[PDB]
Amino acid sequence: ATQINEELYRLLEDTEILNQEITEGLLKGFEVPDAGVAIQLSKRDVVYPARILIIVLSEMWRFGLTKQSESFLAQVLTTIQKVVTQLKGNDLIPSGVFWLANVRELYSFVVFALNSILTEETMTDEEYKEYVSLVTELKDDFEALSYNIYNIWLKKLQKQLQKKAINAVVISESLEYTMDDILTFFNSIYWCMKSFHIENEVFHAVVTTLLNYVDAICFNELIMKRNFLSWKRGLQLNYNVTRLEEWCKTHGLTDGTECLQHLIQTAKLLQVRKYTIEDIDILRGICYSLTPAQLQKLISQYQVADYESPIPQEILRYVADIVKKEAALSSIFITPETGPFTDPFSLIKTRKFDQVEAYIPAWLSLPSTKRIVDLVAQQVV
Repeated sequence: ATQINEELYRLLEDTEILNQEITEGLLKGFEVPDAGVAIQLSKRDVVYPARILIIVLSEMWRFGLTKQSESFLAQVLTTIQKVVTQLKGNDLIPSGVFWLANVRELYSFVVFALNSILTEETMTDEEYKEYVSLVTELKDDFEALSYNIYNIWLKKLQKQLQKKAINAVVISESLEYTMDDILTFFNSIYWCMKSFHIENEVFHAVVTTLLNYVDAICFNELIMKRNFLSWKRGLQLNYNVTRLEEWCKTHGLTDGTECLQHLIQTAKLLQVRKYTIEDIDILRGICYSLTPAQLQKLISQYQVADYESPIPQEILRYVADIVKKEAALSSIFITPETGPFTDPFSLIKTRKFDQVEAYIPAWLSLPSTKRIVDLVAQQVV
């Protein structure tokens, strides 16, 4: 163990090689596995980079190479953030989820280390105060990374939806994108998180955030449409929105209906009858998530068909004066939730750290890192 520990020390201390292997080879030559079923990934295949970084970090601390560890981890933090900010296209969903899972594994370890240092009795009491202050300042930074890469990734997903969602929900006519394309997008998110063993609460967060986004942006599209909002349309809007409601209930979400109420109640407004005062009274009850201002505009921009007579003046006049008297007892658009976002990982308990076996994919080429991982393994008999 003398010569093993010496070779190991020499690898760990010389961080300008080791950083360049990790930065390029592992954090940029990162091959994210496929995000589909019939190819069960284990946890180690999803969190392989994090677990390498832990083996290396555990050893740097064992040997007391603490200034090497902060140069090492400062390069990691920068590189994981750069990778996620540069994501685009087909890989946005799977790459995003891959890194969220790996940062979570890292963060969970640092938390486990910090709690162990404070509780276990291990060396002087000034080197200890600085070791605690090093590991807590580290925890704070990996907390900040989790938060950043989630908000970057989630803002990127909202921008992919915005291109598809307006045309698919508001324009598309399933009796230029379709509702099939929106469902395929949500299927992609569902299967990634399933295949990558993401905690079920993070899925709920992501889909809730995006359904409220679709709700807001499509409602704000609808309410400006001029010769458009007919009875025909409301039926078609109801059918489109129901596809998402029904998807949510077959993929484990019970909040899906709460998230789509501005769309649902707009569809109801266009299908219910509006030619007496009592009809406006129970309409106001049906459309509980709509303000009087929003009702006024949707009603006055309602496209009657041929045959169908227009909304009487009595009615248009009555709605006009419900708005005037609420202002009294003192924007029609819904402001969409673009950010910032609570990190759903922060709300849930960090992953427990039993000693995990030292694995490195055979397709990688990191000779210094491989040898570090090998020499740790050797001392496990």
